[PDB]
Amino acid sequence: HECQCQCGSCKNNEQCQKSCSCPTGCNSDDKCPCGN
Ligand SMILES: [Cu+]
Ligand SMILES: [Cu+]
Ligand SMILES: [Cu+]
Ligand SMILES: [Cu+]
Ligand SMILES: [Cu+]
Ligand SMILES: [Cu+]
Ligand SMILES: [Cu+]
Ligand SMILES: [Cu+]
Repeated sequence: HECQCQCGSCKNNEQCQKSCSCPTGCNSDDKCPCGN
């Protein structure tokens, strides 16, 4: 999905901007699954 994360790993990360698997509201790296 379109990426609307505010975590450090994803915010302005071009790799997952249009291919993000995170839960909505994924705002913390500690619980971020992106690219798992
Ligand atoms: Cu995302
Ligand atoms: Cu991401
Ligand atoms: Cu993330
Ligand atoms: Cu992302
Ligand atoms: Cu993601
Ligand atoms: Cu994310
Ligand atoms: Cu996130
Ligand atoms: Cu995430």
